Amino acid sequence: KVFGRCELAAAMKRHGLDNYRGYSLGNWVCAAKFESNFNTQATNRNTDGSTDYGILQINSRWWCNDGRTPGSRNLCNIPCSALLSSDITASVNCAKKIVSDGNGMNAWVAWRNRCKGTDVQAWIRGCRL
Ligand SMILES: [Pt+2]
Ligand SMILES: [Pt+2]
Ligand SMILES: [Pt+2]
Ligand SMILES: [Pt+2]
Ligand SMILES: [Pt+2]
Ligand SMILES: [Pt+2]
Ligand SMILES: [Pt+2]
Ligand SMILES: [Pt+2]
Repeated sequence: KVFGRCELAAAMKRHGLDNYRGYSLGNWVCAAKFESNFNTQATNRNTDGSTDYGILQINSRWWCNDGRTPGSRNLCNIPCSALLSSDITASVNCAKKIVSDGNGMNAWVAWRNRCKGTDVQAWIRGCRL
């Protein structure tokens, strides 16, 4: 699924991301835009052999099992393929764990580099929420 902007904001709100760990909904929408271009099916291999999955590019090193990332963890207890669904439940659940682990949204390199310290409120502009 390739979400529209306000469509993803609505879905993220529904699943509990708005102000989750103090991160406003625009921060999560901005993170998704630069991670996946709002595409639930997005996958990208990392240089260390791990792969990032889904709308928020959750990495197989730590968070899910893809059967091809040696000596990695599966801290969200899910197959990485779960993160590619048109339903964002699995990705949101796992992201709540990630963001709560002490590094906040700095886990998402695209967030730290493209959204942090920017006017993120702009990402929810116009949206019915
Ligand atoms: Pt789809
Ligand atoms: Pt849709
Ligand atoms: Pt939910
Ligand atoms: Pt929740
Ligand atoms: Pt949903
Ligand atoms: Pt959970
Ligand atoms: Pt950690
Ligand atoms: Pt609301």
